[PDB]
Amino acid sequence: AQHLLHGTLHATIYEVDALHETQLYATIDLQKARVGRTRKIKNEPKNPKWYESFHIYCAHLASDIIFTVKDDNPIGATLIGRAYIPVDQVINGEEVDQWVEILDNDRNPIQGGSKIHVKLQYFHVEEDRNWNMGIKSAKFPGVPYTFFSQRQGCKVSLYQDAHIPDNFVPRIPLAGGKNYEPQRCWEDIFDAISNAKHLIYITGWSVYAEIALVRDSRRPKPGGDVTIGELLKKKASEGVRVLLLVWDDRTSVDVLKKDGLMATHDEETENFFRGSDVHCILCPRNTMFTHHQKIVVVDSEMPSRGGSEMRRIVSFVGGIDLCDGRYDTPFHSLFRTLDTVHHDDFHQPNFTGAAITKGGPREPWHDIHSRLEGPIAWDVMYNFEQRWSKQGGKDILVKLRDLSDIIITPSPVMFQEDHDVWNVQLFRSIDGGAAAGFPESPEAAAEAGLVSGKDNIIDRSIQDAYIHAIRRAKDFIYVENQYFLGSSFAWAADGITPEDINALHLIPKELSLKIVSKIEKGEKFRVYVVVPMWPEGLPESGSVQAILDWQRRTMEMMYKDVIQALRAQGLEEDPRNYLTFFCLGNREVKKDGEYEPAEKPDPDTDYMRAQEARRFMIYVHTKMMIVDDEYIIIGSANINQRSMDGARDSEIAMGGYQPHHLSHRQPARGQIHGFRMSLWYEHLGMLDETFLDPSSLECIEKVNRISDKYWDFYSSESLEHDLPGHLLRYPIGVASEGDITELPGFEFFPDTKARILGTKSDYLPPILTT
Ligand SMILES: [Ca+2]
Repeated sequence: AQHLLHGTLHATIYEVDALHETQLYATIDLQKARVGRTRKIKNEPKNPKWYESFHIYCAHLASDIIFTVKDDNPIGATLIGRAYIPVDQVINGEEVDQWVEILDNDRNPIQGGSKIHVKLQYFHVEEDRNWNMGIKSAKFPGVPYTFFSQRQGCKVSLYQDAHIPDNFVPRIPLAGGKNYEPQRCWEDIFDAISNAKHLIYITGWSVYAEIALVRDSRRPKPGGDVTIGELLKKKASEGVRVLLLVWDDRTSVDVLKKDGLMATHDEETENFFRGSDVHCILCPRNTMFTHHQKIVVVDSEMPSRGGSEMRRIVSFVGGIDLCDGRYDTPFHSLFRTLDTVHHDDFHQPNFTGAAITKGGPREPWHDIHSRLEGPIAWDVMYNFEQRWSKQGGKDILVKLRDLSDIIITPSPVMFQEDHDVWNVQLFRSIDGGAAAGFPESPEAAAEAGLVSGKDNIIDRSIQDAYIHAIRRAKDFIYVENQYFLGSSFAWAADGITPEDINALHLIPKELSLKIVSKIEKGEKFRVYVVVPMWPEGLPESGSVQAILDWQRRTMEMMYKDVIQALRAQGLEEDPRNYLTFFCLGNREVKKDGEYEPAEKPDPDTDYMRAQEARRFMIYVHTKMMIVDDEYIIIGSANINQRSMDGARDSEIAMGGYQPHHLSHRQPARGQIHGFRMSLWYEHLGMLDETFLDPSSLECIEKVNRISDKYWDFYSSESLEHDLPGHLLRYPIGVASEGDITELPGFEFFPDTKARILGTKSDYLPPILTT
């Protein structure tokens, strides 16, 4: 630790000249923090040649860049030695190309004097032309070094929950002269599946065949009450190619399942479809990990007022699986839908023995999804094809070249001059064990940002897209995510050895370094983060407690960064006017005519307490980030190592902007702005002029104040009225030095015996919980 490397480190590890079943590889560390490794080379025991290149994202304190040569021989693994390049050598940004001595544990040359050949070049974040500039022109080329390139001529529909009722949204005027109009996710998916004529491809972490997609009696749709299972079986019986890849939840980790973290129905679904014309494949990770992508791909009629007989591809990505517990609206009711839309869809995994017959609260489900049109839709389909080819069933993917006269070649849905147009790019966390067709040669892999893992090539373009989206930010960042933990290389060694945690992804540290850079420049900037009150499961459980502890350490790292920057500027200010954390909750007075359960919970349980207090969190399952009202990422990937790693859970996400609605010379007032405002209206219960510019001090102060008011209403012993909104200040305090503290009287979440600050586990290894 001397030298902050915040930027990108281009590296090539060529070879070891001469070492005087062997599987030789080299790792790259920034001080103690691992940042890359080569593939393993066989049949070259004396002169291993990797010729492997890296584009390493740096946000690290370091004195030495350390290359370790190792042999992963199954009969025994061995350390060959270490080579050191001082950070002084790269800090000025000039290219370094060196043959450096490999040394033993006493820093003496290893036998024979072997040297490793490496090339390095450090690019500080401000060397990037979008650093602190946003997207900054309609000619922005996309995120570099990714497998999928940015697509033009696209259209994205943004979905706020599974469903939205009639006339929900206030008037949110947009640059083109109309008001923002919310789209409805499961109505649209129902239509997409019902109208497909050639293919329906679905992936899910969980699929439940017995749910209906359409349930709003005020917005009925013909056939909308059919279950998704009966709908898919009908379409397949008519000849549509219906292919599902559902995570093999038979491989779950028992301890996580028992704690409530894996409430899935994939196996049940496979039994539902076998014998039908639906091809439902149970897909193991290849477990400790899961297949977490949530995908729907269909053929759809080509936009054409008169009609073209032709078809195009349309794809959905985001957080919402087609399973139990996901249907909801921004009302997020705890008790008042138990005899309507949740009577047969009661989801509450946070109490032992929760059941509709014992009453609510159910767990409301806040989530975000998207529909993708234009060439990007084929990229999602290509992901499905890669996975099916590797882990699917028979050779029954639709062959798009045999259908050139039926399904168009990948094509835009709008002209690039149309201000509604989107530029969209697809990102993933997946590896060669799960997806066929990645390039084998190191040069081609590096051009796509693919990195070597222990045994497979790795796509980590989701983490890369997040890093890039944060670095170009200039006004504000708004995050909703199921998890918020990581950058453990920069955690305090406070009762832990940080290097043992291995939650190395950069998102939390990039956020705090971005905040620090703006403070240093005296430029206004705000970061808003909405997380669930606790991650789904029994909150007293080892798993949930471990996650809250990781979350606490992550928050503490960031606030210490912020406070240190404020103090260096001579500022004494509340760091929560720079970085602010929220969760969501609801609370409903018992009005006449509500569902009356036949039974009750046991007398001194979380369940009984929550039922009597009439309150519960609204679960934040979203995985979305909005930057500057101009760029948005929506997908399946949580802000944790499980999602960001690349070789842990498989994930997918899109990142997009409208090139004519950027935040450059005018405020961004396109679809992303409309959506962000619609989300804020849902959570705050109101819109206010100050919310138009979330970088302002007046905005964050007002949002924070409202969220404190709602926490007071939520957590009070007394209840007179429904909660007027849902956004709660996350129930922690920030000490003057950045330590996260309990609130007075709230060691535990309301109605629970669960510590808000969490508990480090002595049994669960961090690989399971990070
Ligand atoms: Ca919602």
